Amino acid sequence: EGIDHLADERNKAEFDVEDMKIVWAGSRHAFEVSDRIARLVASDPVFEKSNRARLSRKELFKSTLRKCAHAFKRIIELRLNEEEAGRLRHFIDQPAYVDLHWGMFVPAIKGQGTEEQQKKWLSLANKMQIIGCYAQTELGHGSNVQGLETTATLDPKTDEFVIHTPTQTASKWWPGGLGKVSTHAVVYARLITNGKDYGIHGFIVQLRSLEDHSPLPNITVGDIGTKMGNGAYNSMDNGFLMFDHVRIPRDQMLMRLSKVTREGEYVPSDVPKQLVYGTMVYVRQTIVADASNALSRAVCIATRYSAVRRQFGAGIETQVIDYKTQQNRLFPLLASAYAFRFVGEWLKWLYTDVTERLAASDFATLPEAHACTAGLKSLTTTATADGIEECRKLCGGHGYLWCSGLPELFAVYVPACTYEGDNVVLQLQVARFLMKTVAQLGSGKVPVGTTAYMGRAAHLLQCRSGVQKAEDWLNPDVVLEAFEARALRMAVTCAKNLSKFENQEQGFQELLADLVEAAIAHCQLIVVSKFIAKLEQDIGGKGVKKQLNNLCYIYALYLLHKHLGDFLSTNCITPKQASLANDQLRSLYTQVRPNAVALVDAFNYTDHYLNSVLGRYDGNVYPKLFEEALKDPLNDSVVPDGYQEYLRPVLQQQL
Amino acid sequence: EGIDHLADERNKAEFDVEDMKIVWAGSRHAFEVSDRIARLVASDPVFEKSNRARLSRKELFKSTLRKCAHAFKRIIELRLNEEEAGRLRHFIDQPAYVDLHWGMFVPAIKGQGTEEQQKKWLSLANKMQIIGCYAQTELGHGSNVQGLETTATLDPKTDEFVIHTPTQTASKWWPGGLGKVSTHAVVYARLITNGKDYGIHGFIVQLRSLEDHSPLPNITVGDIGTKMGNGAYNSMDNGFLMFDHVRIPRDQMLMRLSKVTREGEYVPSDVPKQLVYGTMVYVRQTIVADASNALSRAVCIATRYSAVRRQFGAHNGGIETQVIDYKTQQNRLFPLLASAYAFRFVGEWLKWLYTDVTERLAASDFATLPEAHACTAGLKSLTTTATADGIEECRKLCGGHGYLWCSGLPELFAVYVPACTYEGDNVVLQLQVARFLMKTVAQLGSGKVPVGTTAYMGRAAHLLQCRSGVQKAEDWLNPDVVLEAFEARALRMAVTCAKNLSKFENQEQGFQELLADLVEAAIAHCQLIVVSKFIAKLEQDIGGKGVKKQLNNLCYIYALYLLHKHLGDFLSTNCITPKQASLANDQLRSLYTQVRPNAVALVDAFNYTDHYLNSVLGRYDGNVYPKLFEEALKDPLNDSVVPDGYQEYLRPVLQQQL
Ligand SMILES: Cc1cc2nc3c(=O)[nH]c(=O)nc-3n(C[C@H](O)[C@H](O)[C@H](O)COP(=O)(O)OP(=O)(O)OC[C@H]3O[C@@H](n4cnc5c(N)ncnc54)[C@H](O)[C@@H]3O)c2cc1C
Ligand SMILES: Cc1cc2nc3c(=O)[nH]c(=O)nc-3n(C[C@H](O)[C@H](O)[C@H](O)COP(=O)(O)OP(=O)(O)OC[C@H]3O[C@@H](n4cnc5c(N)ncnc54)[C@H](O)[C@@H]3O)c2cc1C
Ligand SMILES: [Ca+2]
Ligand SMILES: [Cl-]
Ligand SMILES: [Cl-]
Ligand SMILES: [Pt+2]
Ligand SMILES: [Pt+2]
Ligand SMILES: [Pt+2]
Ligand SMILES: [Pt+2]
Ligand SMILES: [Pt+2]
Ligand SMILES: [Pt+2]
Repeated sequence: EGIDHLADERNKAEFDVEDMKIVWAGSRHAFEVSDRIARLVASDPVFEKSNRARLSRKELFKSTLRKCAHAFKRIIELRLNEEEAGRLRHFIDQPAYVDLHWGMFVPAIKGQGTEEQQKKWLSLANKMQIIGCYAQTELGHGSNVQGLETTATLDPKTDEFVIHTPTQTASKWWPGGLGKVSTHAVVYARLITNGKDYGIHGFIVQLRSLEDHSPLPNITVGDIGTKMGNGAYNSMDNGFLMFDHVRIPRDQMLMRLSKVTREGEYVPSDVPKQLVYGTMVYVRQTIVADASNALSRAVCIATRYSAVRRQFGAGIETQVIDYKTQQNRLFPLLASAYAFRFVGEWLKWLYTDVTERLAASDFATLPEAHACTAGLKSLTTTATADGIEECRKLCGGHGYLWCSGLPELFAVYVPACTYEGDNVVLQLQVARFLMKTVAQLGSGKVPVGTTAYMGRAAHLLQCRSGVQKAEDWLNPDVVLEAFEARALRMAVTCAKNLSKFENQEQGFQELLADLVEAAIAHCQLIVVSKFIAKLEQDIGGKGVKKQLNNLCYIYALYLLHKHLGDFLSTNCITPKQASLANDQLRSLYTQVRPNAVALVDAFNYTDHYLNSVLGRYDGNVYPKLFEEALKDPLNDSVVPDGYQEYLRPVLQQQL
Repeated sequence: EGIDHLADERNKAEFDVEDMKIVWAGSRHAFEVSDRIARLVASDPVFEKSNRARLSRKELFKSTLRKCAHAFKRIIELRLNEEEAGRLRHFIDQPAYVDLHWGMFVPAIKGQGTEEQQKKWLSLANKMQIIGCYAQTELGHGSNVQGLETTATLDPKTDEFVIHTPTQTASKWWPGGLGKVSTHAVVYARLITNGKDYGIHGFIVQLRSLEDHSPLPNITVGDIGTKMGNGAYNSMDNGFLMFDHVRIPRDQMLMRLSKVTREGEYVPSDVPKQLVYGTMVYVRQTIVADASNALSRAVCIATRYSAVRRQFGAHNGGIETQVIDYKTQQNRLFPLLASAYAFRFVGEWLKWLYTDVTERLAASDFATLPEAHACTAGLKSLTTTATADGIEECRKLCGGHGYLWCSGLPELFAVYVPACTYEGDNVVLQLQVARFLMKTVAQLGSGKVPVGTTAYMGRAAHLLQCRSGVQKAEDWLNPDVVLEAFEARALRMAVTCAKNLSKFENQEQGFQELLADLVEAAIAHCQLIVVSKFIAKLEQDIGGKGVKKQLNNLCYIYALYLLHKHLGDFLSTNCITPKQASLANDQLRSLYTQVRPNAVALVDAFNYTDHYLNSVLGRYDGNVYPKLFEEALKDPLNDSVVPDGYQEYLRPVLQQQL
C-alpha cells in the first residue's frame, strides 16, 4: 500500500530531516543532483537488482553488460554531464568494467602520459572507442608493487617493447574489467633497456582485436573465478593476463615522468614526481567518502529494522532499538557514518591544499598528507567493513537472508580493505611517519598539521584530566586533550622501545603490532578533531547541529570506552573519569534514540538503492519477506527436483 | 605434482605433530575413526564440493539430496555405527535436512515424548520412514519463544488438536529441512484447552504425504529464500509453514512432562520439568565444540598461506619475507590459533559438564542447574562470536586472494555465522548470564557459598583489593598470576554492576539502563572460564615431545591477548599497573616468536584433508599459485574468451552505435 508505518518514529525527530539531508549531501546542488539521478535509476526497469542473487555467473555478467550499455545510451540521450553520469553509475550500484575504465585506466593515462599520448588515447577512451583496465597486481605481488615480475624490454632493432611474463607468479591477477571486456590496458612492468632495470613503469597494450574481440597473439586472458558473496563483485570480470613476448610500439610507454628514446636511453623527465598525488590523495578521499556511503546504507537498514522488530519486554513487546545493547552497538556506527562523512570533506580541503602546495614548489607538507590520508583510508575502511557485518547481526536471524540487503553489502564492500593498499601495510606507513616525528621531540622543530599537538608534548605527557562530572566530557578541549595525550604517549612509548634494539629496522619489525595501534590512535584523533571542527561551522536547521553534536561525542566517547586501556595507561584519565564518560555516552544514546530514524532518513536513500526488505522506508517488513521468499527458484515447484530419486527411496525403505 | 613447499616449515616444528593430533582429537579412538571416515569421504566422487559455488540453487539442492541418499547407502553398505555415521556427515560438510532430523527432531521426541510416543515415532524417524524438522521459530519470534503466536487448541468432541496460524507473523520461519524435505515436524505452539493458555508445547504434525510428497490439507509450506554466501547454507531448505486450522490426534502432543486428558484437562506429569534442559545443554555443547572445528579450519588456511605468501622485506636480492614472520600477522593470527585450542579444551570440559548435569538431573538433583545453564549459554555466546569474527579475520589475513571463493574462507564464514543467532541471540544469551551473576552477587556467600565456576566470587576479599606481584614479563606465565588477574577483573566488573543497579528505584529499570555494562561483565566471566579450563588442561598428563610446551605457549597467548584487548578492564581493578601491563605485552610478543616456528605444524595437528578444507590457499603442500590458476579455468565465465553479450552490449559501444 505504501503507508509509512515508521511515521510515528519520524515524528519524534527534533530537527527537520530536510535540513540534515543537505548536510549529508554536502550542499544543496549535490543533494538535488543526486536525488534526481537516484530517482531516475530507480524508475528504470533495466536497472533492477532484486533478483541479482537468482542468476548464474554467466547471466549475471551478461546482465551487467546490458546495464552498462543502457547506461551509456541514457547518458547520451539525456545529455547527462560528468557529475550526473557519475551519479548514474553510482546508483546502478553494480561493479562493472566501467568503474575501472573511468576510475583507473583514464586517470593513469592522464597523469602518466605525455600530451600527445593523452590526445590520442584519452580521445579513444572518453568516447568508448576502446575499453581499458588497470593491470598492475600479479599472482605473487599486490601490495609490494616494487616487486612486480612482469618485464618490458626494449628492442632497438624494431623500436618495440617486449612484454613478458617470466613465471606463472608474474601473471596479472585481479584487474577489474580485464577478464572479458577490456580491449586495452595500462600494464605495469619492470622497465629494461641497455641491460638495466629501471623499475616499474606503465605501458599501454592492446589485449583484444577491435574487430572480433579475440585475444591478440601471445596474449592469455580470462576471469579469475567466483568471489565472496551472492552478486557483489561477481558481476565484475576480475582477470588474469599473461604475455608470451608480446610486442608493443616504444611510444606506447607512458612517458610523462620518464622516457626511453629510440637510442634506448632512459631519461627521467624534468616533471616533479611529487605531483603523483593523483593516485594517493584524491583517490583515497573518494575511498574515505565511499566508506561513509557504505556504512550509512548498513546503518540505515539496521536502524529501521530495529525500530520495526519487537522482542521481549512485554502485551506488545519492546522495539529492539529501545535496548541499550542495541544502541551501544548501532549508535556508534551511525555516529561513525557521519564522522567519516565529515572527515571525507576535510580531505577535500587537504587536496585543494596539497595541490596548492605543488604550485609554489612547496613539498614540506607532503609527508604528512601521505600518512594522514593513508591512515584515514585504513581506519575508515576497517571500521566500515566491521560495522556493516555488525549491522547484519543487529538484524537477528532475518539479516541472514540475502534480501535483507546486508550480506551482499558486506561482500561487495570488504575489498576496500585490500585494494589500493592493504590496511595494515598502510597503517605501518603512518607508524613510520609518527616515529620520524617523535624523533624530533626536543630537537626544537615545531611540528605542524595533524601532528601539531606534539608540540604540547610537555603538558600532554604529564597531564591529568579536569573531568569531575559526566557533562565535562562534552567539552571539545577535554576530549581533544584526552585523545592527543593518548596518541602521544603511545607513540613516545614505541619510539623509546625502538631505541632499545641495536638494528633500527629490526626493532621496528619486532614492535609492528604496537606501532600499528599507535598509528590507529593518531588516526582516530584526527577523525575526532575533524568532527569537532565541523561543529564550529555554520550549520543551518533547527536542532540539526544539536544532533550532530550528539553524534560527535558518541563517536569520541565510544572509542574512549573501546580503547580505555590506552587512555588509562597515560594516567591523564582516571577510572572514575572513564566511568563518567560512560554515563555521558549512555545519556547520549537516550537523546539520539528518538532521532535515530530521521538521522538515517537524512541519507535520502531510495528503497531501490538500499535493496533491503528489512530497511524499507515504510517499515512494512514481514509481508515483504514472505513476498520475496515466494520468488526464490526453489519455490518453482511444490515437490523438489530429486524427490523421486533421492527421497522417496529413503522414506519407502528401498535404500 | 608431489612436492611439499612447506617441508621446511614442518621441519621447524619443536614438537611431534603426530602426538598433537591425538590431543586435538581427544583420544586415539576418536582420532582413528575420524581419520578413516575423513579419507572415505574425500575419495568418494559423489562428495565433491569444490564446485559448489558453480551450481544454481536448484542444482545445489538436488545435489544435496543426492549426497544425503548416497550417505544412507554408504552407512548401510559399510555397516557403519552411529559414531562413524556422524563423522561421515561431518566430513561431507554440507548443510542439509538430515542435520535437523538427527540433531533436533529426534532429540525433541526423545526428551519430550512419552515412552509410548518415543518407540512409535523414533522407530519411524530412526529408520527414516519419515523425515522431521524442528518448527519453533516464526516470522515475529525467534529468541523470545514464549511469544510464539501459533496456537494448538484441543477439540474434545473429536479428540484432536487444532493447530492454527493466527496472523502472517505467526508463520513458522527458518526451520531447516522444512522447506521441501520434511514430511513431519515437531511444531511448537501455545497449548490452549479449557479456555486457558498453558504456554508453549511441542506437537507432532504431518506436513506432507508419504506417497507423493504433496502438502497435506490446509498446510502451506515452502522455502524462505537465498541466504548469505555462495553455497553454504543454501543447500539447506529453510522454510516457512502456516496452518489453516490443521487437525492432529490428541496423542500427537508430546506428553512426557505435560498431559491433556480426553476431557481436555491439563495435568502435569510426575516427571520434573527440569529434565528437558538436559538437551539444550547438549545442543549448546555441540555448538561450542563446533566453534573449535570452524575456527581451526580458518586458522589452518591462513597459517599455511601466511607461510607461503611473501611480500616486502626483500633481503637476498629479491627474496621477500614470509608474511607470517611479521608481528602484525602473528598478533592477528596466533591469538586465533590459541583460541582454537582454547575452545577445543573448553568444549571437552562442557562435555563432562553435560554428563554430570544429566546424571544428577536423573536423581532430581537440580542444585547445579542454574550454574550449568549460565556457563553453557555464555560459552555458546563467547565462542561463536569469537569464531565468526576469527574466520573473517583469517580471510583478511590472506590479502586479495582471500576474497576468492576457492580460498575456502568466504563460504566458511557465511556457513558459520548463523551460530551467533540460532539457539538464541548471542547478546540475549549473555544477558541471562548477567542476571545469574547479579543474583550470585546478591547472595553474599551468606546462605550457601559460591562453588563451581563462580567459586572465585567467594574470595572477593583479596580479589577486590589485590595487587599482582608481577615484576618481570616472565611472571605472566604463572597460572595463579593469570587466574587472579582474570578473576579479579570479572568479579570487579560484576560487583560494580550490582552497586550501580542498587541505586535505582526499579531494579528492572536499572538493569535495562546498564545492559551494555552487564553484557561486558558477563563476557569477562565467560573468558575467565575459558582461561581457567585451558590452564587446567595443562595440569593433565599430556604425552609427546614438546607437546605440552606448545600448548603452554598457546594457553598464555590466549590469556595475555585478552588481557591486552580488554586492558581497560584490568587496569580499573588497581590489581594491575600500567607497567605490569607492559610486561604482559612483552611476554605476549616473546610467545609469538616462540610459536612462529611451530605454527604450520600446530595447524597440521588438525589433520584436515584438502578435500575437507576445500582451500587453494590452505593446501597441505603449499602449491598455491599454480592451483589458483587451475581453479580459475573452471569458472563458467571462462567457457569462452569472448563473453556472451559482447555482440549486443560491447560491440555497439565500441562502434558508437548506441
Ligand atoms: C576485488 C578486488 C579488485 C581489485 N582490482 C584491481 C585492479 O583493478 N587492478 C590492479 O592492479 N589490482 C587490483 N586489485 C589488487 C589490489 O589492488 C591489491 O594490489 C591487493 O589486494 C593487495 O593484496 P595482497 O594480496 O598483495 O596482500 P599482501 O600485501 O600480500 O598481504 C597479505 C597479508 O600479509 C600482510 N602483510 C603484507 N605485507 C606486510 C608488511 N610489510 N608488514 C606487515 N604485514 C604485511 C597483509 O597485512 C596481509 O595480512 C584488486 C583486488 C581486489 C580484492
Ligand atoms: C540459518 C538459520 C537456521 C535456523 N534454523 C532453525 C530451525 O531449524 N528451527 C527453528 O525453530 N529456528 C531456526 N532458526 C531460528 C533461530 O534458532 C533463532 O530463533 C533466530 O535466528 C533468533 O533471531 P531473531 O530474529 O529472533 O533475533 P532477535 O532475538 O529478534 O534479536 C534481534 C536484535 O535485537 C536484539 N535483542 C533481542 N532481544 C533483546 C533483548 N531482550 N535485550 C537486548 N537485545 C535484544 C538482538 O541482540 C539483536 O541485535 C534458524 C536461524 C538461522 C539464521
Ligand atoms: Ca508504526
Ligand atoms: Cl551474499
Ligand atoms: Cl561466498
Ligand atoms: Pt616517448
Ligand atoms: Pt601518497
Ligand atoms: Pt501495513
Ligand atoms: Pt613446486
Ligand atoms: Pt497423552
Ligand atoms: Pt537452556
